[PDB]
Amino acid sequence: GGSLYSFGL
Repeated sequence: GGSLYSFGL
């Protein structure tokens, strides 16, 4: 996913 950046917390 990576909503925030890459991790997608």
